[PDB]
Amino acid sequence: NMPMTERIRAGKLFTDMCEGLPEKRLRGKTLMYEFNHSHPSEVEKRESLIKEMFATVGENAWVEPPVYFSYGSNIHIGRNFYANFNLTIVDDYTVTIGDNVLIAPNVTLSVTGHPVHHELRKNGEMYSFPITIGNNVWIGSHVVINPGVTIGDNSVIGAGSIVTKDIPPNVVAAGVPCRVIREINDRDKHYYFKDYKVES
Amino acid sequence: NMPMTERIRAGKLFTDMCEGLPEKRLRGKTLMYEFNHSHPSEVEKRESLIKEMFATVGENAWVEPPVYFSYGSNIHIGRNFYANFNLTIVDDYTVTIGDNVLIAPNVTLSVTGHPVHHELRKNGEMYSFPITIGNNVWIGSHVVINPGVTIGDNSVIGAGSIVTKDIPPNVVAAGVPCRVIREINDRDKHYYFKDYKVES
Amino acid sequence: NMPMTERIRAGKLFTDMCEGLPEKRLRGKTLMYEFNHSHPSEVEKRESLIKEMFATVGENAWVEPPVYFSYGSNIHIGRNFYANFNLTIVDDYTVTIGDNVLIAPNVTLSVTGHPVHHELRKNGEMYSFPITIGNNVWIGSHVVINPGVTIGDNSVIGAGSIVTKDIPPNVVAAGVPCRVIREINDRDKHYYFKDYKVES
Ligand SMILES: CC(=O)SCCNC(=O)CCNC(=O)[C@H](O)C(C)(C)COP(=O)(O)OP(=O)(O)OC[C@H]1O[C@@H](n2cnc3c(N)ncnc32)[C@H](O)[C@@H]1OP(=O)(O)O
Ligand SMILES: CC(=O)SCCNC(=O)CCNC(=O)[C@H](O)C(C)(C)COP(=O)(O)OP(=O)(O)OC[C@H]1O[C@@H](n2cnc3c(N)ncnc32)[C@H](O)[C@@H]1OP(=O)(O)O
Ligand SMILES: CC(=O)SCCNC(=O)CCNC(=O)[C@H](O)C(C)(C)COP(=O)(O)OP(=O)(O)OC[C@H]1O[C@@H](n2cnc3c(N)ncnc32)[C@H](O)[C@@H]1OP(=O)(O)O
Repeated sequence: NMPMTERIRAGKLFTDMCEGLPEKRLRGKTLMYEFNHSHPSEVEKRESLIKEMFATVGENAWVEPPVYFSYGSNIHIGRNFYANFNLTIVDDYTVTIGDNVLIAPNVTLSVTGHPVHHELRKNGEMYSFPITIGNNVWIGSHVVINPGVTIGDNSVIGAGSIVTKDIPPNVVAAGVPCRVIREINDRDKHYYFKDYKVES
Repeated sequence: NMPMTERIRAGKLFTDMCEGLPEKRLRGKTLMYEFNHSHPSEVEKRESLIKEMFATVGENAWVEPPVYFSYGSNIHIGRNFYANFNLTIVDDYTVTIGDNVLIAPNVTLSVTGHPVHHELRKNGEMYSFPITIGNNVWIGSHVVINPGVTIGDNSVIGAGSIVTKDIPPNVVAAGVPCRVIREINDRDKHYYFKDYKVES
Repeated sequence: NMPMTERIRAGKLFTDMCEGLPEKRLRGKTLMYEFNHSHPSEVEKRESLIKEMFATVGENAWVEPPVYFSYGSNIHIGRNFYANFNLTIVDDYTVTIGDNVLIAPNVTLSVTGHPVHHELRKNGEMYSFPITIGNNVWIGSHVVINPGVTIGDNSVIGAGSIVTKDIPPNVVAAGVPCRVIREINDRDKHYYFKDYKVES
């Protein structure tokens, strides 16, 4: 006897078929549908749905439809946020993105997991831990960010990464599981790609 | 002497632009279209389309649109099935899923593949080997399951896994390619995440 | 610096909010919307759009909706092209696909990337390097192909690989990051999958 809602915040196992959760979900997923199916020319429309879908959205935010979430109202986005096609966020709990964050296509964030033992999840039980994307972070394509992960500022996450651990700031991380490939140093102020110098 | 119908069943190479296959594909993608572009409030309709779309569906099935498949009628689902956003199932041949199966967002299932040799696929020839998912299986995000793969009951597939070989029951598997990581023991019956236990 | 469209062609850092780039994108995303939302029965309309969406498309092209791209007009496709669901192509610059190329579902092609050093991207500045996919290439599901990569003729990219470097022709590459597994020999002329021969 503890409201599901309060079990989420406590990191306890819960289910979401009650206490107004389903109604919340239908509100968000309703806005999601008119965004996702809006005509590319309906820019103002899209512009308001964004402010509308997420609990928090800074200025100069852009999201290439389609976009997917469970609620929408648990996603708090910062300034100048760009997200490319198919950004999926399972926001059963807090998801926070800093400023000037760039998100490539087909990225997946999820504060939710299921107990490994199929007996702790007989009724699709879940747990939720907040994700936190720092400022000036860049996430490559097909990246997956798992429950309770924090990505430090100005860091980069390579395409295909499966982030399962916290990622410090100022690094470059990649792999399955995602691991720190390396620190970003002055050479990166000159070389922006493979063998290409900033001064051509 | 053997139709393409019999070739698929036999595991032999084939092509699907005859024997009514194309027309079969159209019927399924038509219901698929209606399902994928349905309003979140069209609850009844969504439920009826599901029992329509797939060959078999057990009680309490839920698929979060959009869903992608080739025929849909080659897929058999057990009971209490929950698939999140963008489940993709290339079912040129039979796909069987058990009960209490949980599928995270952006998961691709595929019974189909193509000869490695470009000489064998001059006309895009393929082979199809059924996929079999046990009961109480949980599949992480961005996981891909290749042709003829069998996942043993109660097993867990970590996010981003690329499954090319059969997974035994009662295991936690992950990686690229997927490798059995450990056995699911009774220590999992208390712990569900890092160091979070369960009390009375 | 110098004009934005030039920086592109020169592999220099650029932003795309001028020189008519946004409008160019709107026509693209417009034809894209018309394609993605078409009905499975509207085959003739789907074919006109294919020819209209991309710069060049050889005969026999088939693209299963939905398909995603930035401009569309920066894509050149050969002949007997086949792409399954959710092909995403960030064609900020040229993307060339040869003949008899088969693409599995959920593949992402991006000629664009961002300077890893945040100071070099304050205004989400990016670079773009063409992508060249040879003839008779087969790309598996959930593959990601990064900027300026060349996939040789007759090669195969396993499901889930993250292709960061060029792939030689006649090989089988897979992995994160993608690495050459072996060369396509003549045994591949008999065995097409796990242990199945052609005549026996
Ligand atoms: C926001 C938008 O919608 S547009 C942006 C869309 N862009 C993309 O999706 C492309 C994303 N780019 C990447 O992921 C690139 O791989 C980068 C930027 C992470 C490469 O990291 P960099 O430090 O610049 O590359 P670098 O050459 O030093 O790579 C070093 C090693 O890491 C490996 N590596 C690089 N990227 C990855 C990756 N994603 N996964 C695994 N390994 C990787 C390399 O293969 C290399 O191998 P080696 O050590 O054996 O030599
Ligand atoms: C179903 C829905 O629609 S909503 C929920 C969707 N959720 C997902 O897709 C999230 C999937 N979660 C995972 O993959 C988790 O990482 C789990 C389930 C595998 C947890 O791993 P566990 O087996 O419990 O063990 P643990 O967390 O200790 O991991 C141990 C090691 O495996 C690694 N690991 C964890 N997950 C993965 C993964 N997906 N791929 C590869 N390695 C992984 C860890 O990094 C760690 O590294 P180490 O050996 O250096 O210590
Ligand atoms: C166009 C369409 O719509 S068709 C539908 C799309 N189809 C798919 O997505 C299926 C993709 N198939 C694959 O990825 C398969 O793994 C193939 C075709 C690459 C098989 O590889 P093959 O060339 O036949 O060689 P083989 O199976 O022996 O692989 C050898 C090793 O490579 C590894 N390997 C194979 N495929 C992959 C992969 N995708 N990623 C990583 N490793 C892989 C194997 O695990 C194996 O491990 P080991 O050497 O330690 O034992």
